[PDB]
Amino acid sequence: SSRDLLLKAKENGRKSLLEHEAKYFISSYGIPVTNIRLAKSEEEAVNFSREIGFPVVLKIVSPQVVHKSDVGGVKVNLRSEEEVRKAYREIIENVKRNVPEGILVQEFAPPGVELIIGLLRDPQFGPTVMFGLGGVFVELFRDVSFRVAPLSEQDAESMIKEVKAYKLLTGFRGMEPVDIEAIKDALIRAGRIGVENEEIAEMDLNPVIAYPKGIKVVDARIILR
Amino acid sequence: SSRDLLLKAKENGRKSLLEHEAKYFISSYGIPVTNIRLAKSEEEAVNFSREIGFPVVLKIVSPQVVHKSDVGGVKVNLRSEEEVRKAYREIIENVKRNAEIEGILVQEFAPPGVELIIGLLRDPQFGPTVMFGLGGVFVELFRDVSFRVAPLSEQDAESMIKEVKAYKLLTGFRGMEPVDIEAIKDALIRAGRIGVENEEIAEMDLNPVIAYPKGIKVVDARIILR
Amino acid sequence: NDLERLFNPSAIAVVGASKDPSKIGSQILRNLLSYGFKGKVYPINPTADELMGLKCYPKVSDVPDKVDVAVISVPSDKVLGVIDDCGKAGVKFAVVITSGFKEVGNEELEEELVRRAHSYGMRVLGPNIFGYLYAPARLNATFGPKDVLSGNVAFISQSGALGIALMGYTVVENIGISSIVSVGNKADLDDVDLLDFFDKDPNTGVIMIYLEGIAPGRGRMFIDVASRVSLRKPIIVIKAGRTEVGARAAASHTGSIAGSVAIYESAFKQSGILMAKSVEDAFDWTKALSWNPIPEGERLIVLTNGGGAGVQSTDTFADNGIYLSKPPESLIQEIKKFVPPFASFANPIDITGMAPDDWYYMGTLAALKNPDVDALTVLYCQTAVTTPIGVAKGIVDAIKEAGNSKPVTVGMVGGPEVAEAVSFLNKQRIAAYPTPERASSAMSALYAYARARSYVMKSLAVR
Amino acid sequence: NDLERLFNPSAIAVVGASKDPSKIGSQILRNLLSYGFKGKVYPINPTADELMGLKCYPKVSDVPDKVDVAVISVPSDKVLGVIDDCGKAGVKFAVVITSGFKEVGNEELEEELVRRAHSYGMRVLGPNIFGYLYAPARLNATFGPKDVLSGNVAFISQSGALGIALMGYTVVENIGISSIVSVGNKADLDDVDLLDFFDKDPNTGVIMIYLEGIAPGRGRMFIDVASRVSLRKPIIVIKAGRTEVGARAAASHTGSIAGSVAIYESAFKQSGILMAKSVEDAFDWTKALSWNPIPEGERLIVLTNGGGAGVQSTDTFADNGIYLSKPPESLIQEIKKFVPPFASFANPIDITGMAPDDWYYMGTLAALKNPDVDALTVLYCQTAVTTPIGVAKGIVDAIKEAGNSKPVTVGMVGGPEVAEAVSFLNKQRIAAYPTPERASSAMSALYAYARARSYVMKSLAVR
Ligand SMILES: CC(C)(COP(=O)(O)OP(=O)(O)OC[C@H]1O[C@@H](n2cnc3c(N)ncnc32)[C@H](O)[C@@H]1OP(=O)(O)O)[C@@H](O)C(=O)NCCC(=O)NCCS
Ligand SMILES: CC(C)(COP(=O)(O)OP(=O)(O)OC[C@H]1O[C@@H](n2cnc3c(N)ncnc32)[C@H](O)[C@@H]1OP(=O)(O)O)[C@@H](O)C(=O)NCCC(=O)NCCS
Ligand SMILES: [Cl-]
Ligand SMILES: [Cl-]
Repeated sequence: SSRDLLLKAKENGRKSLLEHEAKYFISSYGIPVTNIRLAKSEEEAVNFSREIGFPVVLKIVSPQVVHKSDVGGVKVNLRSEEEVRKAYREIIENVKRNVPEGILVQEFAPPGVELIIGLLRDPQFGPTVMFGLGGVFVELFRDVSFRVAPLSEQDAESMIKEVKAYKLLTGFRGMEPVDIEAIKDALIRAGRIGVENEEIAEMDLNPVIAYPKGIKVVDARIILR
Repeated sequence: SSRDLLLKAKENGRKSLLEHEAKYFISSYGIPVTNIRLAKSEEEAVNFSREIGFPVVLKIVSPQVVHKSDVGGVKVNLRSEEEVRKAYREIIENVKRNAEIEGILVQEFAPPGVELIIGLLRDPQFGPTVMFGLGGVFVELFRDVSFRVAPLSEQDAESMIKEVKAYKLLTGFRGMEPVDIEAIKDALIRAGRIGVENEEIAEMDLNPVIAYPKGIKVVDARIILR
Repeated sequence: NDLERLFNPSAIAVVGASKDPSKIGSQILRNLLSYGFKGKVYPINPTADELMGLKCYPKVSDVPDKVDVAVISVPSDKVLGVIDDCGKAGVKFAVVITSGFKEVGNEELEEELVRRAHSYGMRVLGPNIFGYLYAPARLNATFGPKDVLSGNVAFISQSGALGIALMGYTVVENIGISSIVSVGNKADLDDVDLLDFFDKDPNTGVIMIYLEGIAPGRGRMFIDVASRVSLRKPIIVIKAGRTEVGARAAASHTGSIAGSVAIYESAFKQSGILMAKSVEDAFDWTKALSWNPIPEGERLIVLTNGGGAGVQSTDTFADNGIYLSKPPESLIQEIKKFVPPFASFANPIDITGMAPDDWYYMGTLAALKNPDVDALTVLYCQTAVTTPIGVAKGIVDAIKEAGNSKPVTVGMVGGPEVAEAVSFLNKQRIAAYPTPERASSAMSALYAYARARSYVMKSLAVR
Repeated sequence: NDLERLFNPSAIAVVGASKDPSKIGSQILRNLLSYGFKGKVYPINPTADELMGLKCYPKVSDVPDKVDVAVISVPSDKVLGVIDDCGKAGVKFAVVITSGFKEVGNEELEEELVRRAHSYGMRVLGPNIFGYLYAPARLNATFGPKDVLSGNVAFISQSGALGIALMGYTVVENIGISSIVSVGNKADLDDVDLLDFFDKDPNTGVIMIYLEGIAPGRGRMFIDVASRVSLRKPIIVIKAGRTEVGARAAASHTGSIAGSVAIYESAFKQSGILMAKSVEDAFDWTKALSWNPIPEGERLIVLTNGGGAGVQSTDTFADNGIYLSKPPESLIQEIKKFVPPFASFANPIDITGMAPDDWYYMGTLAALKNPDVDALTVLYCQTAVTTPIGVAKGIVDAIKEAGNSKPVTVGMVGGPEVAEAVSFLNKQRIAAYPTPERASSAMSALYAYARARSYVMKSLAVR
């Protein structure tokens, strides 16, 4: 069961899931994520990079590293095996010397319209789902909508239409309309995760990329309590 | 006088200024523009590219060619004689196969920044009116704009800037410095003056205008005559 | 859990009534008798043999009867003892008027009050409340006004002074009341419990709530209950702390943490609740919702003897997302039988400033009788050509003779004669207002509720 | 372009008065006499020897006198003939009541009317109007109500039926009027010309305008004039066609193209004008601005006998960009001399629900006398421990004894006694309202005008 990830985290006194664990968990709820695998060696990756498909992004996985980039724990646009051997040894090299679980091999995410899907716990209303457009639209303008879980289809659709930036989803200069049904589906499932898993205090799906067909969560945080 | 541009255009039965004429006009009002030259020959283009300084953008200039990219009249980041003669030869080629040409516009490179739009329109009741908004989706998709009837005071210019919902894009954010708000106010006021003073200008578009930490630059401009 | 015997008790005790007629307990007892309670009333006082002609007892447990409700009006340092005695007496509800609990920082005393009540199977209303009224039981257990107009509106207030003032204000605004409930500190019984009762109450058709907040962990149930109630009865919430700054301020008055503005709003939308930003808006909407059926379609007609009032109406509706459409040709033809050629039929239908009184009769009658008309807002600008009361009575006659019921609101502008005409209409339970924007906002509340109800229905759709 | 002799004429003619008292002309003549005009009044009728005890003439040019103003109430097919005669008689202003011009598609007739007036140096008001009133000249040349309350508010209306009704409504809302001007089709004289007169009029302190649109090419001067007026006198505009949909509706009613909503709004901001979305807001704001000086600083105090009214106030102010700050320690100390320990001094100052009448006197007096207080909103929720009229009298006494002038608004909530108390306050020109939100919105209008004036001042700064 995916609950094993939460149980293991709790027994080890962790207050969050590691990146791959978070991706696995939300995937098990039917929310599409960037394809990932965990490498316990430089060679274990070749089957996985091959399987996943180049170019693959590499990320260090360690309870220690809250920020992956400052330590030098990230490597982007790796387009071949030789390029994995290099980006792999470099990240081992780098983080070790900065900080003495494995390497995450992650698929490339084609550009699209970025979204955020949140889950928080309100003192009065309990698990609550948050939606907004990515980038400046949430971070700078704070354009978000909320619905208390569980979400109906009516809740998901209306909370999407309610944000000021909504038109970024229905086609504009050099960008096709994106899959709104797939967004609604993910919102509802995010609410279900909150309702069902009491040990999840908070969850962040950020960034989520929406395409003309389907969506993909690129990064996800799950906070425990 | 820069009014000669308006007089000549009208005498030739034109309903707008050509790009180089428009840019010259608004420059004459103290609004900063991309340095430009009009090519009077394929060889005259390199002479200007040299003078202006690489990298240079090249643009078709013709009363007939209403469109930019669709026709194929544009070329960016040309850094040499060879790269100009190449981009020029296509520029004759590309647009025709998609229309008397005034010439080819050689334009200086515009470093990226925060894009703005400054508009001038004529309202039936209130006459010349200045429009402001952030570029890209913010005006075109969201219609986030502010208006002030000309002539504009400094108070009008500043308040109409702060009034748009996208205002915070001007005051520093993730990976972008605050831009020169004073230079924006100054350009708005001067746009209002252009409208008040030049009755044969029906409408004007400064789009895109690029704002930087210091100063601004009009990259493209339309002036419609009446 | 069942509040049937709170609102319809066989026996009520008033603990803390006194020979002194000025004390709160005595004021409550006086209202109970004045308003005409038909059950048994038991004044409770340590020394009095009788109060207001009723046998008095020193303890509720001395009463030779089963007391359903004890209204407690003794100081806080005496409350817990009374609670133990009421518990022993088997009392179901403790209506605790008394102040001096969580609202002044004595959170522990308040929690002990509830803990102690519950150990006896007893529920608590309050504390820190001005009581409650239930019209169908001729029950006025408040120290507020002695009387209210009878009707179908239940008003729940978390605020004290404003709540008791609003109780009086309902009379001036001609709002018929089924119940007034002061909930105060809301330490036990709350909005959810009350909504459950009013849901089942055939006497209550509209619920208005002055609300600051609900207790932690209570929100999910609030939405569950409120949404189902909204399927049949409109809920209007006057939210205290609508803004970030207001939310911070109101929270410290209740001795609580400030709730999320955005999430409350979302909860209200998911509940089908209408959020009012002001007392006037709440009362205006409550009036219309109380006295009208919900529109069954979008075919709203505006009738006016002036373009100007009509435009104010159009703008106001537009602000509420309501847009008018061309009237039915049948309606236009009917009205052309008496209207001048230079009248306008774009909707609003402008019957022009020359319109005498009976044109309002005929126009209103034609509109309401028309099968393709769902709702009617009637606008009147006083002229020398008309009598305001004449116009009002024409509207009344048209409504009666339409032999049906469609939502109607009326806006009348003018001097003292318009003021009296508006009053007349409202006392006839026809929602009337002194401006066209208020009449239009009132009708807008009817459509807002229809859409709110639709939101809830869609959200409960089966997969 | 000087309107001195329009508003203060020596002689007025009424063309189209009749033996028949029911005709418009006769109604206007009756109001002129009734309201007490002291100049010469010349009824003009083809056959009558005298009307209303006054010698009548068949033509204005037959009058042995210089007629300043001709109020023309004959059918459209007879107006131009009357204009030529008035021109020959040298009349300065033609007040053309008559309808049937541009508003019904007769643009050519309307333009002919104006050109012909102008060929004689004559100006036109209207056509299609209900006349005008000027209180300081005891001149009621309307067929509206015979009387208004005297005061300093000038009301200009582009609407007819709504305008004449609003004229009556001012009485009900206790608004003192210096002038009523119906401008109707606005074919010649318009808002700019009228604003120029009211600018210089010492009898007028506030201008309220029901405005649909202004003529092409007139907007720049409108801003030029209005902005300068706003430096000393507030202008409130009720805009008809605030919305896209409303703009189209109102435009085709006037027989014009629809103007830009966004640009009108900017023009109002550049003019220092306050735009009202409703009659109620406009009247509520006009009352406060008419009876109060503008606040000289941000130090606004709210006084309340209940946290709930205070929170409604806080939210409403916040909605208007007005934020309260802590009261001066001196004020807090003054009030602590009579207030219970559990009162709240955060601003609003909560003197608690136990507050008797005289606490409103003392609290108000202390606030208004404090040098670090700029404005005061007093809120009152009726309970049995107070009398509404007592509270009102306390507020009145506090204001008088404060021996100064700071802006004050009052919000009182309660039953019939509060209605009477509010009336009492308003008849003494103390801006009072039946809800805390309306009192707070009214005070917000005082600050809105201060900020608008400041916009204009900075806008006129020298380079
Ligand atoms: C509840 C409250 C009104 C009582 O104040 P009070 O009337 O001055 O208090 P008292 O001490 O006089 O007690 C009332 C009566 O109950 C009697 N009493 C006291 N303890 C009693 C007991 N255990 N059983 C029965 N009677 C009792 C007292 O003897 C007195 O009667 P008396 O005149 O014969 O002596 C007061 O404490 C309070 O909370 N006031 C504010 C309430 C409020 O504002 N609520 C919210 C409105 S929004
Ligand atoms: C102006 C208007 C009221 C005139 O209609 P009316 O009074 O019924 O018309 P009449 O033909 O009866 O004329 C009125 C009087 O003027 C007299 N009259 C006509 N032409 C005249 C002239 N050239 N000189 C003098 N008197 C004249 C008529 O003889 C009549 O008097 P009588 O009763 O003694 O015969 C009408 O045409 C109109 O426009 N009504 C709408 C007004 C309105 O609502 N305006 C907007 C307000 S919001
Ligand atoms: Cl009207
Ligand atoms: Cl209160």
